[PDB]
Amino acid sequence: RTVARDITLLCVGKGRYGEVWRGSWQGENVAVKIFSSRDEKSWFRETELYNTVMLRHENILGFIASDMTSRHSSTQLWLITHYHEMGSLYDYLQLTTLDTVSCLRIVLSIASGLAHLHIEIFGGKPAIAHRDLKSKNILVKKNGQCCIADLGLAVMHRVGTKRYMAPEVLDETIQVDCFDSYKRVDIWAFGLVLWEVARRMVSNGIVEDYKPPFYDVVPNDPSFEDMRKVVCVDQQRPNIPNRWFSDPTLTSLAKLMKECWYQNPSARLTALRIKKTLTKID
Amino acid sequence: DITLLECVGKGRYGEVWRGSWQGENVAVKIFSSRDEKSWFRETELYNTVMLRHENILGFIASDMTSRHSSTQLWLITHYHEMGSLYDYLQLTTLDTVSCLRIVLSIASGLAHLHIEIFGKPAIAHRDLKSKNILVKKNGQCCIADLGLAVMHSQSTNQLDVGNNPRVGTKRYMAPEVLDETIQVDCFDSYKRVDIWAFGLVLWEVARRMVSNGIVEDYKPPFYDVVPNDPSFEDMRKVVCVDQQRPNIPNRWFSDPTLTSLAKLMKECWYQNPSARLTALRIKKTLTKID
Ligand SMILES: COc1cc(-c2cncc(-c3ccc(C4CCN(C)CC4)cc3)c2C)cc(OC)c1OC
Ligand SMILES: COc1cc(-c2cncc(-c3ccc(C4CCN(C)CC4)cc3)c2C)cc(OC)c1OC
Ligand SMILES: COc1cc(-c2cncc(-c3ccc(C4CCN(C)CC4)cc3)c2C)cc(OC)c1OC
Ligand SMILES: COc1cc(-c2cncc(-c3ccc(C4CCN(C)CC4)cc3)c2C)cc(OC)c1OC
Repeated sequence: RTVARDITLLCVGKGRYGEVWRGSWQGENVAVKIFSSRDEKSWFRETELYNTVMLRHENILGFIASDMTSRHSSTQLWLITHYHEMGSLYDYLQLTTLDTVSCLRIVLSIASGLAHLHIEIFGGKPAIAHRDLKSKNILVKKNGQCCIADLGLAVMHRVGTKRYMAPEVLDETIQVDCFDSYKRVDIWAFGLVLWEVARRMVSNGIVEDYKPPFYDVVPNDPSFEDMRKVVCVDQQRPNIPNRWFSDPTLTSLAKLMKECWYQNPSARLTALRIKKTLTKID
Repeated sequence: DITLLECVGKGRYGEVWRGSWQGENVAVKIFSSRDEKSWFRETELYNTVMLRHENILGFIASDMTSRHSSTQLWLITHYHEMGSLYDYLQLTTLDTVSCLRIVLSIASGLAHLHIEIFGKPAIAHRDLKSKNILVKKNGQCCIADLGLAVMHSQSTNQLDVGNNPRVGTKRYMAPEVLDETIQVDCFDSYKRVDIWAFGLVLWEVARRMVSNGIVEDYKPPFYDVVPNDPSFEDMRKVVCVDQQRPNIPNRWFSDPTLTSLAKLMKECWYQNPSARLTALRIKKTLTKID
């Protein structure tokens, strides 16, 4: 048998992590993440996870392959996935406003992907916590649902992006031996993503501009201390604009956000309870 | 791109194919899902650029591919058309020069694995045997199959025993593996297991070296004392209860080379693991033997 492995690289992202390319395999678009040597452990962790459980879910970025190739004086590490031409939710929210149906569809699809990660299924999958959930790690699909990407920090039962760190991460009180601690860190981050999306939902002719969480209280590339002072010491939370309280959908989403942001991690809603709440909105 | 041309091995591990890549033969190992933890471990080990060595099987690529619920696990290496030492020893006898070239090359590969470079961690193999040694056209061999390897760095005080329920080939297991008293958090324990197995491989090779117009037939270690397809408990009986070691044919004692090799084998087979020779000391001893 011939095994056609050639991928043509046709660049949609570049960072410290490495690069992401739009590629072609057998006439089909794929996404190719090429890891920097600095972030090899992210390739190893995602690969170890997919070797343990082949996740398949409409709201999880679809795995195609993990490739290690020997070079001259180095190892090349590629992760190949489904390609989502609309790009990340972070991207999408800058150039689009949302109606009620499109806002709910986005956030319920993210909750669905997250609840799938979190749930242990016997026979199935281990429970999984993401540990770096944010709008840049969510892709928009043509059908209006999203999918969650980047399991390089995931844990089965590098640090997370500081802007999205839960208070117990910033004050180093997280119970590191307790798997449920990691789910609760994801729920905090989910709540910040819900806030990012809800701002872009139009009501009564009003919308907020795209901003990242805590844009008004921390610098770009905020330090660990900058975040700890805001979230732990002062106990600040993202602003809920008055205009949301004229709209029943945004009023319900504001309540949901609040229940993801309790200082006490064990008070936070579960991903399954968030899904249920979202199915009863509208 | 790779063309799979012919199956050269098929068992519970999976299958190995001879394939073609850029005009060249390559070996393509397709793992069974039962052995997915070996695939991942081998991939971790081959990420070490300073692992590369004339007497370690050369890595080309490692892949995990999936669609729907079906996962394929591939390892692509150099291809050695002479096959494994296990295959070769059934087909040929050896002269002194060939016997020493083979066993020194295996010692050279094993010392390369065991010694930390400040780089490459120290590595213990845990499944050394004649089927896991490939014969090269230059008369040297290379060690294959790092799916059970343990890594250690003295420089950072880290030991990585991996997460693989696979155990070594039963016929080659040291007494402390068979009696399950091996100290699992001690890196030197795993090197000493490799030394026991190396001694067995030395014995397999030496039997095929002619002296005074005499050679022994190829036999695997403990062929005479265990059932075919021996169980863990079959091996524990002969190695641990019966304190059996491979017999040294008396014809070896006429030949200086085989007398030296019998001495080296015996120093790999002490019941006390800490009494066993190191891979470096074996390499140095074989460099001096003719
Ligand atoms: C190694 O590397 C890459 C391989 C591929 C790829 C290309 N064609 C065919 C395949 C294939 C899938 C599955 C089987 C089955 C069929 C028979 N069954 C009984 C067991 C095995 C065979 C072949 C693959 C896996 C794509 C790649 O990239 C997209 C690869 O590189 C990452
Ligand atoms: C988050 O993480 C990963 C994501 C992806 C991924 C999959 N589909 C599409 C993309 C994409 C395409 C295009 C744009 C646009 C954005 C606007 N403008 C700047 C031009 C380009 C952005 C994003 C990506 C980045 C793949 C990954 O691995 C292969 C990821 O890592 C796990
Ligand atoms: C990695 O990704 C892609 C792979 C492929 C692909 C190419 N050759 C063969 C296969 C295949 C055939 C048959 C089996 C099974 C069927 C049942 N039983 C008998 C065991 C064996 C598995 C696998 C596939 C899945 C195509 C893709 O897209 C068109 C892939 O996606 C980019
Ligand atoms: C041990 O382990 C691995 C080995 C290999 C590998 C590399 N060159 C040649 C071989 C070979 C070729 C042919 C025969 C013949 C011998 C006589 N008779 C029995 C018919 C068959 C045996 C052996 C192998 C098996 C590749 C691997 O990975 C790709 C290995 O796994 C790490």
